[PDB]
Amino acid sequence: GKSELYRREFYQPFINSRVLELAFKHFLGRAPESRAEVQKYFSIISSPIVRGQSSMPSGGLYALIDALIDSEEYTSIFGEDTVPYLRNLGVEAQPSWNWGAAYDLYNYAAPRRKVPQFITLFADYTQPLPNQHPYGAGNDPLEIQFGAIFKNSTINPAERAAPIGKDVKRILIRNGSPTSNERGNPTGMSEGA
Amino acid sequence: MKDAISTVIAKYDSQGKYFDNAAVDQLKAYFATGELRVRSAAAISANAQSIIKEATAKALLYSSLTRTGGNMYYARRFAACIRDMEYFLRYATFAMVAGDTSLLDEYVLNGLKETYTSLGVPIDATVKGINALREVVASVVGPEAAGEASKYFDHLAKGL
Amino acid sequence: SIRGTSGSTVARPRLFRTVMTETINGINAEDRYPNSGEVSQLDQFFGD
Amino acid sequence: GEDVLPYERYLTPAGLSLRKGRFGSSDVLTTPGGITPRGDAARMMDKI
Amino acid sequence: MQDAITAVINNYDVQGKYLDGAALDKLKAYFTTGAVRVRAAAVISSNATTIIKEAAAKALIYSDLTRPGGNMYTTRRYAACIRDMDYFLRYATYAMLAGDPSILDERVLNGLKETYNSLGVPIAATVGGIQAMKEVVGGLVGPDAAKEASIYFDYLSSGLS
Amino acid sequence: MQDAITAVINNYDVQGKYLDGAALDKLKAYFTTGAVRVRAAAVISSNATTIIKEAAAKALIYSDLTRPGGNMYTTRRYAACIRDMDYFLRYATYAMLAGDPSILDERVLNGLKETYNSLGVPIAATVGGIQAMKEVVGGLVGPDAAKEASIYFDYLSSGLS
Amino acid sequence: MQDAITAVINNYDVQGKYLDGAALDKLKAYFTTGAVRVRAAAVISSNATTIIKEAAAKALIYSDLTRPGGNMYTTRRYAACIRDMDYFLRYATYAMLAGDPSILDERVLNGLKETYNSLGVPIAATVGGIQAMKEVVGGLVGPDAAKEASIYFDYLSSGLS
Amino acid sequence: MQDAITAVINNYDVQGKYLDGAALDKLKAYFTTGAVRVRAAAVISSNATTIIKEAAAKALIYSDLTRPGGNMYTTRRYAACIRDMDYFLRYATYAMLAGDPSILDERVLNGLKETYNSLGVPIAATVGGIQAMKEVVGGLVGPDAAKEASIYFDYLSSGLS
Amino acid sequence: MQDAITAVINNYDVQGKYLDGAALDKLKAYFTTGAVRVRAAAVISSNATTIIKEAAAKALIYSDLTRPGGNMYTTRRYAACIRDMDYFLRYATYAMLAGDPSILDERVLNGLKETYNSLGVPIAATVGGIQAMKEVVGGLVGPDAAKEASIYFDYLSSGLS
Amino acid sequence: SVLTKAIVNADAEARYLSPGELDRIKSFVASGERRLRIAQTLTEARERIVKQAGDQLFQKRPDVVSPGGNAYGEKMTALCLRDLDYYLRLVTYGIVAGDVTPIEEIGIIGVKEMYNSLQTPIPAVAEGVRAMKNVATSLLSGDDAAEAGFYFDYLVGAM
Amino acid sequence: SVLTKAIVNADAEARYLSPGELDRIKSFVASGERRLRIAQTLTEARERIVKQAGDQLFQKRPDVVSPGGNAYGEKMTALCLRDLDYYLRLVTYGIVAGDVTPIEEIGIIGVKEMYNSLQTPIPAVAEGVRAMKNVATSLLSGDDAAEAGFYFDYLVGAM
Ligand SMILES: *[C@H](C)[C@H]1/C(=C/c2[nH]c(/C=C3N=C(/C=C4\NC(=O)C(CC)=C4C)C(C)=C\3CCC(=O)O)c(CCC(=O)O)c2C)NC(=O)[C@@H]1C
Ligand SMILES: *[C@H](C)[C@H]1/C(=C/c2[nH]c(/C=C3N=C(/C=C4\NC(=O)C(CC)=C4C)C(C)=C\3CCC(=O)O)c(CCC(=O)O)c2C)NC(=O)[C@@H]1C
Ligand SMILES: *[C@H](C)[C@H]1/C(=C/c2[nH]c(/C=C3N=C(/C=C4\NC(=O)C(CC)=C4C)C(C)=C\3CCC(=O)O)c(CCC(=O)O)c2C)NC(=O)[C@@H]1C
Ligand SMILES: *[C@H](C)[C@H]1/C(=C/c2[nH]c(/C=C3N=C(/C=C4\NC(=O)C(CC)=C4C)C(C)=C\3CCC(=O)O)c(CCC(=O)O)c2C)NC(=O)[C@@H]1C
Ligand SMILES: *[C@H](C)[C@H]1/C(=C/c2[nH]c(/C=C3N=C(/C=C4\NC(=O)C(CC)=C4C)C(C)=C\3CCC(=O)O)c(CCC(=O)O)c2C)NC(=O)[C@@H]1C
Ligand SMILES: *[C@H](C)[C@H]1/C(=C/c2[nH]c(/C=C3N=C(/C=C4\NC(=O)C(CC)=C4C)C(C)=C\3CCC(=O)O)c(CCC(=O)O)c2C)NC(=O)[C@@H]1C
Ligand SMILES: *[C@H](C)[C@H]1/C(=C/c2[nH]c(/C=C3N=C(/C=C4\NC(=O)C(CC)=C4C)C(C)=C\3CCC(=O)O)c(CCC(=O)O)c2C)NC(=O)[C@@H]1C
Ligand SMILES: *[C@H](C)[C@H]1/C(=C/c2[nH]c(/C=C3N=C(/C=C4\NC(=O)C(CC)=C4C)C(C)=C\3CCC(=O)O)c(CCC(=O)O)c2C)NC(=O)[C@@H]1C
Ligand SMILES: *[C@H](C)[C@H]1/C(=C/c2[nH]c(/C=C3N=C(/C=C4\NC(=O)C(CC)=C4C)C(C)=C\3CCC(=O)O)c(CCC(=O)O)c2C)NC(=O)[C@@H]1C
Ligand SMILES: *[C@H](C)[C@H]1/C(=C/c2[nH]c(/C=C3N=C(/C=C4\NC(=O)C(CC)=C4C)C(C)=C\3CCC(=O)O)c(CCC(=O)O)c2C)NC(=O)[C@@H]1C
Ligand SMILES: CCC1=C(C)/C(=C/C2=NC(=C\c3[nH]c(/C=C4\NC(=O)[C@H](C)[C@H]4CC)c(C)c3CCC(=O)O)/C(CCC(=O)O)=C2C)NC1=O
Repeated sequence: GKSELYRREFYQPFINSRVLELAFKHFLGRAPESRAEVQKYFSIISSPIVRGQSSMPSGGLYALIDALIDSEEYTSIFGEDTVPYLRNLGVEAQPSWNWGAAYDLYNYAAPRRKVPQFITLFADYTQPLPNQHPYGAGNDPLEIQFGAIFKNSTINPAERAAPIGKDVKRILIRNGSPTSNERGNPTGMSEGA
Repeated sequence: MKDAISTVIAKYDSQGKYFDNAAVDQLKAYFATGELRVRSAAAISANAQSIIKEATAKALLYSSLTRTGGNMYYARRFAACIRDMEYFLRYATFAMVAGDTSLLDEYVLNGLKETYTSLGVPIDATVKGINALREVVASVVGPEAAGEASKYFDHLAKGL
Repeated sequence: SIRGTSGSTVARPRLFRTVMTETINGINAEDRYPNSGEVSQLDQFFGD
Repeated sequence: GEDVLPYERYLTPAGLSLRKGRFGSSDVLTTPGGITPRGDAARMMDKI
Repeated sequence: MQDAITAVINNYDVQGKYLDGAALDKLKAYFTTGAVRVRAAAVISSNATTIIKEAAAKALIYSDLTRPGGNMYTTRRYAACIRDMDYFLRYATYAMLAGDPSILDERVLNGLKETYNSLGVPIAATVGGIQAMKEVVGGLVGPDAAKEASIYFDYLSSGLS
Repeated sequence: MQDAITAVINNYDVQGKYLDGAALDKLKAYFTTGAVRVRAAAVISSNATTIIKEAAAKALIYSDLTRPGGNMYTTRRYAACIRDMDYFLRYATYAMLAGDPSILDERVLNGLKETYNSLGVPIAATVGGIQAMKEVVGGLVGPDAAKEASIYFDYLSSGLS
Repeated sequence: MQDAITAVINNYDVQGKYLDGAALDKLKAYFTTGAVRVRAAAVISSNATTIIKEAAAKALIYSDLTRPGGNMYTTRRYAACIRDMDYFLRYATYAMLAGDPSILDERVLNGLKETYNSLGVPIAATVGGIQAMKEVVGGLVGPDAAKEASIYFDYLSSGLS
Repeated sequence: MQDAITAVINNYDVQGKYLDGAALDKLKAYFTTGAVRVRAAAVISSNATTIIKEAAAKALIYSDLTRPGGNMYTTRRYAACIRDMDYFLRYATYAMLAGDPSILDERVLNGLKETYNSLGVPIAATVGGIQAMKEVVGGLVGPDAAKEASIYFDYLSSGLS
Repeated sequence: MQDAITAVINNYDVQGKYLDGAALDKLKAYFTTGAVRVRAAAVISSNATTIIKEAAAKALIYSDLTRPGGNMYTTRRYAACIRDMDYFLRYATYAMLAGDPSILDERVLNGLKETYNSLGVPIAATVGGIQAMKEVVGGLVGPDAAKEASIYFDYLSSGLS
Repeated sequence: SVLTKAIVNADAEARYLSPGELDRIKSFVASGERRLRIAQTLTEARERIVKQAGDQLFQKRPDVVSPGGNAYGEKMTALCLRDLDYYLRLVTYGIVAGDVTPIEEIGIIGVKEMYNSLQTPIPAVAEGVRAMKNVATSLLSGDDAAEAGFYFDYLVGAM
Repeated sequence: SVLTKAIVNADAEARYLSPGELDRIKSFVASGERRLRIAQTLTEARERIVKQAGDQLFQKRPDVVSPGGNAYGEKMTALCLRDLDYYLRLVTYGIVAGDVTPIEEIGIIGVKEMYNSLQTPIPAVAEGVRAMKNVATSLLSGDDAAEAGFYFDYLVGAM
């Protein structure tokens, strides 16, 4: 983890929130399971190091890696002898609240997605539902003069799904005078430009 | 998590309000109920194993699921379903104490339909099993605390 | 319902171990081509 | 209505941020009834 | 959206169960509350303009917001803010009749934070306005109605914050 | 979309190379398969309604899905599911004629997973239905055609899962 | 993953049926092929490095890919491509022993398309390489083994394309 | 990440071209700017705490955000916001030394918008803070350095918005 | 969009200040420059086709881009690239008349980077083309006009990069 | 339900609920208790209603329960009766709601498409619903029957 | 709150709540009514507590309200008093909760960082809280004061 090889392969190409999620998967075999843990770890990697006498660079991302190996959950399950293994459907049960995300984290395509998946999911549960096409974030075209530019699922995975019923209505911003908007007044389009 | 005391607090801090009598009333209410909720929880813990078994019998058992080509079929599958019924009970009890529904959905409801659809588990059956747990629980609990205990069960049912 | 969905993943668990699978799964974890010994173990399994 | 040709009536929040957001928000997002020291020091120099 | 009557129906429909006495009792409970709710709604509709006026006077106006450089400065922005206030009031009234908070989630609450952030509208001030409306509404509706009315107003406030 | 013939052409065009014998051989291979494919397509079109019916019977109906609380419960949902099934069949037929999987990616496969996740439609069950359609189709088309037909069905299944 | 034997068993288990003789015959067929499969697997393992070398020579090298600005340009990329080739070979061998294509779907085929698209690896060239490996493998294994080996190679190719 | 020197090298490497005088001139240009950049970086590091303080005073503090129900309300959130500000400053300094915007894209910019939207952090306010930091930084660094510093700050702002 | 005159007005309006001499001076500065700008705009419009031709000749054509496998290979892509070039020229002319860069941000610059990345259009080459157009434009407009014209071209270039 | 319908119309108009609309809501809440009783009656008689209606339908349409016909065979006949039961449950839901909307979303949208895939004849299904109405009417008191009839008629109209 | 803490420990252990844990919950619910009164008292006296504490603090530390000092000026002095008010509100929340956790999340995490950016001296803030405690203690009865003191002490310890 501290090695030069481990960064640049991981860490250097990701944003810090994504690095802590991959570092979960490979060091502990689980996905990150809650909002409070992805916060504790985000503060470790974020925190400027206390100056360390050991030439081995102090904390930083190294702190992240320490905190994981030094964790009781780590040491207990793996022990000192075992190499970490991926816990999975067969072993250790596997929780429901992170299921979809975790199974994506376990696949080898995981390092291809660059947007953080765990922080978005946690706290998307606490928030009201987003401003997006019902059928998905990818279904909204980019808004530019000419051209239809969508995000493609394969070329870089960044899916955001949200459950939006038949009844839900999008909030749209009027291009024009705000009081023209037809939600608050039905006759607003038949008004002066 | 969030429980009835801390819920009232949390609504007040976002407004920046000190605690009002209106808030103090909601808090009093919890404290009145609380004493028997503690009693009802102990009843449910003791009889839990029995409660599950009765519930399974009423709905899950003697269903298509038990027959081969159903989820209940096999000892392995049967065991899993029981674990799930035990899950639903602990949480509902945890929810009964505290008195806030949210503990439920953070720990149970969030993601459940997605796992179940992935595993192939039938959602409707689980809902039936939960409703069964509710009736058994109510009898053990007794009538006054039953209204309380039924709420958390119903939340779980509509969540699924 | 929930505010957010992580999504659904088609996952299949293993009902019963089989000798066929058990040998393969060891090979994959090793990331090695079929070892000399197991090859002999497999064909007796095929004949028997 | 048979004589106007269609025009762009509405747009989504993300579309709106694309056009206007470069350079972000100018303003301090003032609130009612807030103690703020903003503008005080300038007013003192204008007086002097 | 959903209402109390439909909520009961939907729960039974997923079970596939015919309506039963226990279900009927829940429906009956709603029906008793209904008369009060209808009276409250009529009060709110008649006094809607005033409710908004009073609430704005309490929080929004005579403030930095209305002064130049404030979000509610300029006629266009002022008019928008009072339009938003009206929305909140109308939806809360709908919710109170329904007896369910779902409509608020489906129409008002969904994507509001994001919209406001792009617009640069201040959320905390808006929440303040909603709370002010609640207080005014509470008076007009009277105590029994006020409790029911308050929950929907609080729901909106919690969503936005 | 793209087909086999155009795929070869496009690969050569990016190279700027004139068509060569090796390229011609690939084209020739397609031409032999072509006649079989045309016959298969006509069979599928005529039996499309039945294919869907049989596949539903094999997997979707007489199941928890159709029972109350299941995804395909209610007429509206049932109708949606069979509409989706028809889509998959039509596109697979197109792909089989084309000899290329690309159309499936461009039309069906792109964004389907995300759509389904938002809807709460179960992917595994859908995959099951696709596999069922394949089996029914295999019978009607006959063995030579079946091999060709199967790959496109499998492609759809892999994409969804 | 799944194997041929287990696939038959599972189908029967859902029916609840004891194994039919016809089903037994299919299992019996597999058991005879298994001896030949084991011999083929040993051949492939011993000649794996050469198989990859020959296939690369046939398709990948002396090409734009290897030339600067090509996907397989630079030592790092070249090494990656041959590593991928080895994966395909190893998994196809596993599939041949198993008698089932499922392992390919579960490990190799799942997420490959997405990985490749992000990387900008060309799928058609990769498919070409797989086909080349198949041809080389066919020679070494001998005719009876070749037919069995070919189906898994073709399965990989169809998945990628 | 990439730097100006490496960017030139990489462009030549894809072409396969040996380094040429025109390329050398770009490298030479960077080398002259380098000394200024190093001085600017040292200034920023020493005054980092103050820069953040001043910028917060200009935009964030004394606002709805800090008031209850605002995003930066509560100590925990306040601390988070200033931590984010520090990140932006540190990365901009890195970019200025490098002479390339790429590091900002690779670490800061990628996925931040989505994260913020889920969190409900207001992007426009954050952008405002970045712009404020730029202004403060401009003063300290001095004019020659300021132009260089400004581009990276603007790059961050454009990415977020 | 916004123009220099309106920009001054807007800045004063948020302050609530009446127009003052310092503000007047900025307005006066614009008015003097105005006549030159109008002449420059007419020159550009008349020579637009040639400007694009010359710039393409300098950077785009006789290059790998135009050669097979290059982004601007095929008539369709070539036509698209020159259409984009025309857009940049027209918008820069608009900006020069306006005396404000805002229109570029609102129409051209927003989402362009993302669009280009999805398309696989090379940003650096595009930037090169813009710079080439600037040089050609500079000649035609003459020195006084050139300085004004250059800033908008540079603004576009910085946005893209 | 009535209330949902009223709210929806108001929201489209972007207005508060009209006094007239409010009055209708008031009337509905008063009617509800009576409606609950009507629904309860049908629920108790449900098993017999379905059975009687089924027999009538099969007499009216021999073809449906014939080797060619969809209904033919025990499995198929059970499914046909199950469908009749479903529609009755929907009708009860409608009576308590005071609107056809609950009925409509569960049963009447996509019904044509579903039955066409099944190959079940839609007119025969309609006859079955008509048959159920007649049985239900007999058990209900006259005024109660009229209320129930409206919902039954809607179903018949929809298919 | 006490209850949340107990539930969380149980969930970690994956067990139903222990009898001992249940007993502590029982004790807490009995204590709650007394706690509510203590909180109510402080809320009513809030305005005076803040005022008195402020004066004491400013006497103890002339410097903070001096041209060099952070607190100096009307605007700044108001903000300093607002901060004191915030901490008092947090203390009341704590008393009803029976735990410092509510206090801790809102006020004690990141407090150092926030004040360091502001440049406010942390020790002065602590003195203000101590001052508030003394005022609060006087109004409260002795036993009530002891309960309140614990929460006040925690705040002082945290800063
Ligand atoms: C009683 C002396 C005799 C008897 C009858 C019997 N069985 C059950 C219940 C179950 N039996 C099973 C069956 C199996 N599942 C497996 O995985 C295997 C191993 C291959 C078997 C045989 C199971 C799972 C149950 C429980 C639920 C179910 O009905 O499927 C009962 C009733 C108990 C109950 O309801 O839990 C009875 C009376 N079995 C014998 O062999 C005895 C001679
Ligand atoms: C004077 C001829 C008339 C008059 C005026 C009057 N106005 C108010 C209060 C406000 N007026 C405004 C108006 C503006 N704000 C803007 O943004 C613009 C455009 C730039 C305008 C014109 C505002 C915002 C207010 C609200 C209060 C505030 O200052 O925030 C009042 C008193 C408030 C009240 O009505 O109670 C008055 C009296 N009154 C007359 O009768 C004259 C004809
Ligand atoms: C009033 C208390 C605050 C305020 C409001 C304000 N809002 C806008 C603009 C919009 N408000 C909305 C909001 C909604 N539309 C919906 O559909 C819903 C749910 C039913 C809501 C709540 C929208 C979308 C707009 C913008 C576009 C449009 O209206 O069509 C403004 C105007 C901002 C501008 O410049 O356009 C204002 C000022 N601002 C305050 O300061 C108050 C605190
Ligand atoms: C009886 C009046 C007629 C008839 C009925 C019939 N139906 C089926 C099969 C199905 N019918 C349904 C219908 C529904 N599902 C719903 O969710 C609802 C609304 C709540 C309805 C109305 C469904 C889903 C099925 C499929 C089986 C299943 O659910 O698992 C059959 C059998 C069709 C077959 O051949 O498989 C029959 C016979 N047939 C007639 O002709 C009668 C007039
Ligand atoms: C010369 C010192 C020795 C030698 C050379 C040799 N090389 C090849 C074939 C290839 N060489 C490369 C190497 C590179 N590609 C890169 O991207 C880089 C880094 C920039 C290098 C160094 C490649 C890719 C090939 C494959 C063919 C191709 O270019 O497409 C051969 C040909 C032999 C063969 O193809 O098997 C030879 C002879 N070999 C010696 O004997 C010398 C000691
Ligand atoms: C070779 C035939 C073609 C080719 C290959 C190529 N692949 C990569 C990089 C990766 N390939 C994979 C794929 C897999 N990982 C797995 O686990 C499996 C299934 C068992 C596969 C097939 C992965 C994950 C990577 C990235 C990891 C890594 O470090 O390699 C490259 C390098 C691309 C780059 O620029 O990084 C290449 C070149 N490309 C060709 O040109 C051939 C047609
Ligand atoms: C300050 C100018 C504004 C602000 C900031 C703010 N951010 C958070 C929380 C988080 N910020 C991040 C973002 C990053 N992840 C990365 O990888 C990088 C680049 C290296 C950044 C900047 C993350 C991951 C979080 C979540 C972590 C956590 O929850 O502790 C908050 C707190 C929000 C919350 O609900 O906790 C805040 C306040 N918001 C404002 O109001 C300012 C305009
Ligand atoms: C010959 C019959 C006529 C003629 C030709 C001519 N062409 C150019 C320059 C270019 N020609 C092309 C055309 C194409 N590029 C494509 O992608 C396609 C389709 C595949 C075509 C047909 C291009 C791109 C160029 C630009 C330069 C380049 O090749 O990169 C010229 C020179 C133009 C100049 O003035 O520089 C000429 C002369 N000219 C005639 O008059 C003949 C009748
Ligand atoms: C020319 C110097 C370079 C070049 C350009 C190029 N562009 C495209 C395709 C598109 N260009 C755009 C761009 C815009 N859309 C907008 O709304 C704006 C602002 C007004 C711009 C500038 C779009 C959206 C497209 C796609 C849709 C369309 O073309 O109508 C291409 C063709 C790509 C394709 O596959 O179609 C090209 C070639 N390419 C180069 O290599 C030059 C450096
Ligand atoms: C008074 C005892 C000391 C003092 C206070 C002081 N504070 C500020 C400014 C702020 N203080 C806060 C604090 C809080 N916000 C929170 O969310 C919480 C927890 C609920 C607290 C305690 C904040 C946010 C600010 C920033 C300004 C704002 O309100 O937006 C100041 C002035 C800041 C300045 O330096 O200009 C002062 C003076 N200063 C002392 O010296 C006293 C000992
Ligand atoms: C704390 C909240 C929570 C829940 C609820 C949960 C559910 C849950 N149910 C699971 C499995 C399972 N769940 C069931 C359950 C049932 N099948 C039926 O038909 C019945 C109706 C039903 C129960 C009565 C079965 C059968 C499995 C095994 C999957 C299979 O192989 O079919 C699994 C997979 C874990 C494993 O078995 O290793 C999870 C995650 N996990 C959690 O963390």
